[PDB]
Amino acid sequence: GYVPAVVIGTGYGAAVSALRLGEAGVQTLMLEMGQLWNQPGPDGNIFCGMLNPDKRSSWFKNRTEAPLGSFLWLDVVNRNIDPYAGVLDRVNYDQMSVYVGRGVGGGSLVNGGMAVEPKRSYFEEILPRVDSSEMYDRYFPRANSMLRVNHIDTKWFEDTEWYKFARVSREQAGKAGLGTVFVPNVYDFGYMQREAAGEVPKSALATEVIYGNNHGKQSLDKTYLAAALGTGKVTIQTLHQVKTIRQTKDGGYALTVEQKDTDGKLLATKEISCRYLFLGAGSLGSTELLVRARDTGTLPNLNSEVGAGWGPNGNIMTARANHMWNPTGAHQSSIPALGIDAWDNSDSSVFAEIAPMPAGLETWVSLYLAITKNPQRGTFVYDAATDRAKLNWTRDQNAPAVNAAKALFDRINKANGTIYRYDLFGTQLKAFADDFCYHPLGGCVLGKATDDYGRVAGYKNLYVTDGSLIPGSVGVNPFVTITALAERNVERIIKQDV
Ligand SMILES: Cc1cc2nc3c(=O)[nH]c(=O)nc-3n(C[C@H](O)[C@H](O)[C@H](O)COP(=O)(O)OP(=O)(O)OC[C@H]3O[C@@H](n4cnc5c(N)ncnc54)[C@H](O)[C@@H]3O)c2cc1C
Repeated sequence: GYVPAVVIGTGYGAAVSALRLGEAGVQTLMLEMGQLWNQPGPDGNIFCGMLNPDKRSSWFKNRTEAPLGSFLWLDVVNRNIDPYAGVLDRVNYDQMSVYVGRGVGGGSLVNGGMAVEPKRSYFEEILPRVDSSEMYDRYFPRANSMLRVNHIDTKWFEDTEWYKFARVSREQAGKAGLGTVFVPNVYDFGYMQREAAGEVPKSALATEVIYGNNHGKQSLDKTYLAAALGTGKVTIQTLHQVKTIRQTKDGGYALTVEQKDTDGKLLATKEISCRYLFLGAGSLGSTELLVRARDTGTLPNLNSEVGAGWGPNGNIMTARANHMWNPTGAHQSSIPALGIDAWDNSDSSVFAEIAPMPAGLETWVSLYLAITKNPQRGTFVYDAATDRAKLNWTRDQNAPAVNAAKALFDRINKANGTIYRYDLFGTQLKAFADDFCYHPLGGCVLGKATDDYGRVAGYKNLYVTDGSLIPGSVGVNPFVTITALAERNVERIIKQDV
């Protein structure tokens, strides 16, 4: 049937969009391919933890996997599973694996909560057509407030055993002249204090994060989505995957949608039409829908920039072996609190998250997720034989990112007399993981594939709202930028078009 506005997905862009449409009085349907995560599972919990993965962990796989960095300790808990509509999807392309959330809330379900604004000078470099003053004065602060961003208590941080691993890295970086910064989060740090005291059920302190948090983490279902549902104007349909998009003869849109059950069985194929169509299926999901629509002839007026400009936010993982006298602790919070900020907009920039190790025993390992400035981009191309978008990206395109990361961590190794670990990421002796992405960005870049407010070129009433808009890099963990850009864009769209 017909609904005035449809939003595809329930991630950050989509959640912003639906809230503001509902507040404006526009009846809005959200379609989400994954589940609503609100039913206790066989252990009485909604989500599985990292030490007890089960079918809830994974989107349609037949075996659980250890989180990157932790194979040596966590492979022992892996098991065969039934393919199921689980929360974390590892999407494998030829030379890149991308990790995305699937469910009501999208990646907010599975992310580490780190809520960081990009440096203004870099924002200006990457999106020169956007007025940066309005972003920093108005839309970033709106995003932070709505997301429920909060700050750790620094006294507690200094004292607690749960953050020893971060203190050890801050000291080691300090020896090399590098500074650290506290990073705000959407996990409730007050709640975390109470976990540590044994006062409330543990989540961050019970090795939960990448398959969801049973407590503590203010994912989008608690914030934007709850507010959107509260307008009375927004409905969410789950286990509904949009496959195709076409323009009806009179300028509306019609979608073909598959309804599945949690075992992946096709129940129904539906057609939904609308006046206003907002894509929030993420960098991979929105880009695939649009490249399919262009190359199969259902949206023939899309431009040649659709599919282009993809980058993995310079994501590289590395690890250092500590001296025996510098243990990182058997108890490590799952929510990072500190980063190393060596980002000066030069080619050697790095912002590195100090990541926890989920092993629950002393490993002496310090793990980092580095964000680098690497100009290489990939392209999504449509494969008509398999009806999938394929990412044209090769491992050598990450060389600049590896070199930048290596230069930084070599400085820290030299100052402290430590070495890398080479055995954390599988078979090869490899100190730098260069074939994964947690922060996919691009494919439908703002100002190139769309206008400067995400209106897709060639079409009216067709909008993209999500990480596909960002040109491959933001220099920090990206969800606050996505959220703020969506706030900026939807405000304009609703005032001018709706
Ligand atoms: C392990 C991990 C850790 C991370 N940590 C951080 C962090 O601490 N801070 C940070 O800033 N970022 C982090 N990220 C990245 C962050 O989660 C993403 O950048 C963000 O979620 C992107 O938002 P989005 O709105 O573009 O899309 P997504 O959040 O990816 O949401 C898209 C949604 O659309 C649905 N969908 C897709 N295709 C279709 C379709 N055809 N039909 C219907 N529904 C569809 C999806 O199932 C999903 O729910 C992390 C990501 C991962 C995986």
